[PDB]
Amino acid sequence: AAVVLCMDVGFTMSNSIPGIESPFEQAKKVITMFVQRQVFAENKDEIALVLFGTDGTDNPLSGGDQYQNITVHRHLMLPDFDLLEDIESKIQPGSQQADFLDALIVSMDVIQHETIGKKFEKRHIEIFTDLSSRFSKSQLDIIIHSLKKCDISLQFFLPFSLGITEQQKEGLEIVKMVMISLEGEDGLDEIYSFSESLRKLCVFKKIERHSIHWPCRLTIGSNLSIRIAAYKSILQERVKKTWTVVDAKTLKKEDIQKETVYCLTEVLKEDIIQGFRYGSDIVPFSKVDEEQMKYKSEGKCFSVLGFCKSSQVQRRFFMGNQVLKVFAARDDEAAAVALSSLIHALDDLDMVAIVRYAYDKRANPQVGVAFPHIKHNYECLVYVQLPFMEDLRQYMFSSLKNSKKYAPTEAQLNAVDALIDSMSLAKKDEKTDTLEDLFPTTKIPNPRFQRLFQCLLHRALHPREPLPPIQQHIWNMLNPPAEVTTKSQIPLSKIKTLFPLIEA
Amino acid sequence: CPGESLINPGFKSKKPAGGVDFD
Amino acid sequence: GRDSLIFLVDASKAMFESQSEDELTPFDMSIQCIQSVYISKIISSDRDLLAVVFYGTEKDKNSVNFKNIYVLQELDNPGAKRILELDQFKGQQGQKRFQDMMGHGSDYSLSEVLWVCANLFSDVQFKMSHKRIMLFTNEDNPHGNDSAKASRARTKAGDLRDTGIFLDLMHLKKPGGFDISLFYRDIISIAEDEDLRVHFEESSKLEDLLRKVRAKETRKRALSRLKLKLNKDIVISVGIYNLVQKALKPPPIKLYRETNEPVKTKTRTFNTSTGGLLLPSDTKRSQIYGSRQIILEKEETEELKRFDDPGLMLMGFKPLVLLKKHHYLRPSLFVYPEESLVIGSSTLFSALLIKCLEKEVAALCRYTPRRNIPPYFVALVPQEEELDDQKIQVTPPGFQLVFLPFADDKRKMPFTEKIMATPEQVGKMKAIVEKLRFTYRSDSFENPVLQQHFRNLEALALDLMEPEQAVDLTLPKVEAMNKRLGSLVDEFKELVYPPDYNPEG
Amino acid sequence: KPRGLFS
DNA sequence: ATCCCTCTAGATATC
DNA sequence: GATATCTAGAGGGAT
Repeated sequence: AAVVLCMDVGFTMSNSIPGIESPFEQAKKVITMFVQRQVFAENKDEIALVLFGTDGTDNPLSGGDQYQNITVHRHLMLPDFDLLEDIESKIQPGSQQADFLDALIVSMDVIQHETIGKKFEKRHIEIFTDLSSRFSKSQLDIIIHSLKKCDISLQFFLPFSLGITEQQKEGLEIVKMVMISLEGEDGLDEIYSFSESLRKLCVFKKIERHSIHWPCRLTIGSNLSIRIAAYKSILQERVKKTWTVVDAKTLKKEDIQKETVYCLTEVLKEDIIQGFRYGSDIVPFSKVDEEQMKYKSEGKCFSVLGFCKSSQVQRRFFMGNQVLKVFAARDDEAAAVALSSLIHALDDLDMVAIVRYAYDKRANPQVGVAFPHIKHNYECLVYVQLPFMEDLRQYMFSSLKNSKKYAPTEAQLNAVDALIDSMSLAKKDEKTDTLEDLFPTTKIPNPRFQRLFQCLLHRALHPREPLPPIQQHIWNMLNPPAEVTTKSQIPLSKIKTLFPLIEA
Repeated sequence: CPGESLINPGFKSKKPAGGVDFD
Repeated sequence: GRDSLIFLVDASKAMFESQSEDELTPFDMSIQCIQSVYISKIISSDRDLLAVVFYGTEKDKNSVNFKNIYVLQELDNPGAKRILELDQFKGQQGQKRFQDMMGHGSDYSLSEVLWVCANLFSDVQFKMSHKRIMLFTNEDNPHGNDSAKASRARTKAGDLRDTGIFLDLMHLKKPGGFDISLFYRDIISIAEDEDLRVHFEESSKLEDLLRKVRAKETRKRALSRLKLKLNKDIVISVGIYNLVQKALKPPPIKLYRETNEPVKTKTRTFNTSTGGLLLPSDTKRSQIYGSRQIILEKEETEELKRFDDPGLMLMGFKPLVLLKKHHYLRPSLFVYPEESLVIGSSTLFSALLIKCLEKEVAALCRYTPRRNIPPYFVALVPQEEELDDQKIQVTPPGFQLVFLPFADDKRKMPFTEKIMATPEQVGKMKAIVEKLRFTYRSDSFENPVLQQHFRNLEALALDLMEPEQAVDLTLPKVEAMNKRLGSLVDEFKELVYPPDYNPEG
Repeated sequence: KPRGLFS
């Protein structure tokens, strides 16, 4: 995808109400936060920057008085910290006025001439302006035809949401007409304000990985086989890149070496033998002898051992570090019908399937549960690993219900009941038990990656400063909404005076 | 006290395995 | 504390004999039971202490110098050498070896034998949680011959009882029954099973003794001791436990070539330019983004993981219906109050548990297991205590700590079109599902890799001819399933699969 | 529907 | 000081 | 080139 940012640096954006930040500053902030997301989310996208309204003129097209006061500050290339430095420092407001239609002409010229030799699935042009520059509409027809031919999308970012001068009102008329002529009536939803754009770009792009296609066959016995496809659905995501150890005086990873040594006091690597502990004794156990005596299994098995009631498989026994979603084989109507029958049969009987799962011939076989998961767009089985006999810890804890010492009174129970009502994180709506979540905790990006990217970005731009504190907006999304905290001020006070807590 | 391991006191004796037994 | 067990095997006058001629003698049956305990103890708890003492022989090997009692092994951790030593007497070809190095034909006093066992316990340097003695005998006559020493035996037995010794009994084969309570019923712990029958069948609790146990059997310990904070000033102390933990193969040990001794290993980092050595403070961590190299110190790398102090912070209460079963991230933990840190935590913990169960809500909290780790969002699902028909607890009361996933933890799924199945097809599959119903228990399957690994270690340590092959219980019973289903599969395939489909390709 | 600057 | 358990990094196949 | 697994090193608490 190729993105071209067309920003206005005209004189009209320099001055505004002193009670609010200048639109030039807001556009600069929006563009900077967009580049930060692209840099730390390596996706091979190309970004080009075009400025109109500056004193200098630098365009492939010059002609006469037209196509002037516009500069192609940055060509079409991968984003980098050089762009961030140039945006922060080099870019300064101008003093001239330029037609944003003419700037749109140059943006097409940049995106058309510099796209040769490369394949782009999408093409976008972003316009940052306040529509306060006098201009003449005399070419609109050829632009609309050009965009429909080149298949390039547009977005507009105005300092006001969709007390303005008629020039802005008149300028709004053309941009409304353009969006209608390009992408219909819902094109009205593709015009944004600097405030809401700032809100949507306050966080870094979430780490995304593509689950691989894992084909297998769901076997029930020997004469029944269903072709299935499994993908990893939920897992503990890790960082894409790890830290690299480099020398402190040259900053090179090739100038250091990591090695292991064995002492009894010096032993060579070829004079050691693998061994195992058997009680108080040590027995030699050769690695080559191990693989001869290792458990051997035929890999890639998805076999149903049997079906049991859903209530017999408690959620607290789930093990493993992944959740698999099992779909039918791609482009297979016969397999889709067969798998659908199994899913609906399990759901109607409220049963689950106990299956044996092995990733491949090098994988340890597993025993898990496959329960139906039916939605209005798709249906599939969900596989979660189940524990073995050796993985269960049989601990015993003293009971609390029949304890005289720790029996709460009726007054203490009432105080706790009041707290739970006040600290509710969900609300019923429409009188139809429609529970909406006031704190989903599932749409929240992981704060670990947000903090890490903030420190990396700060160090790169300012290599001689300490790490900044955690961003305020990070804390806000890690805390419940303010109305929840306010409502619990009184019930929490009652608990503090009713439950005597003493630290020994 | 019934429900204990004669080998390891403090742990209840574990029922032996046998996997799937159809009804 | 460490478990301690002492086996006391008799060889007085007739434990090398059988009423039949094709079954095991009492002596080697007891030896087989002892060997099974060593193998079970090695796998389960290698830290326990075990010993074998023989009484009624002609010789004596003990630190007390009392005749007719032989201590083959003192209290120590079990090992492969001890099992091999006991193998010298297993069955035939070892009875004469036992009757040559040792021998029957000497009178014994049971009072003195308990004294030797008591002295063995006192010699232990470690702390013993349980001190047990297992009697292996099938003959109760001599105590009736001399009541004077019989009175001393029960007098000594009472002394051992108040000391903390829990003496047990394991009767062996004897014609005419074991005539219990003629002299016994006052030496043993007599906890239960006071059956007046002479027990013509002479194996009461040797069946489970021979049942080998292959599991880690870890004792109870708290994973962490955190503080549950309702707000900044209301703090209670709770303990975190893991009721499920993935059992792993024991790590291999590096051994020297000929002398076969463990070797300590350490990792050193050196610069290849000079061949010297580099301290951990002489290197920096680096990453590459864009076209720039970012350099950070080791301390700064750790300091960017610090968000909150360890503990649980209450965010709010969420209805249980808002927790998705398919939103599983990692194994759940168990939360139980701890009164040894904050006095009064149990009272507040129980009140929260009671109301949460009544209103069917889950306490959503921010979880920081320890210092310098980014927090997760967890839900404390209430969990009521479950009791079986034997009044034995099976589900402890407390809170179930369920990890919730972030936006980064969810993967996008490929687009597929829904294909609804006709009711006829669903009906046929319902019959198939009903045919293969079975009752599921959490302890119904064993890890095939771990079970096979334990057999391999046992075979090599005991130089057996060939390792025992473990039966894989996770393998589907295709023969049984095919018989149960019958013609259902053929009808279902005809209803769904058109007569040109090839599921194998 | 996120596209353009937001994707 | 030893053991247990989560985390990080390293080695090896299919996609 | 990333994806996914099992194996083999560092590191924080519980007792």
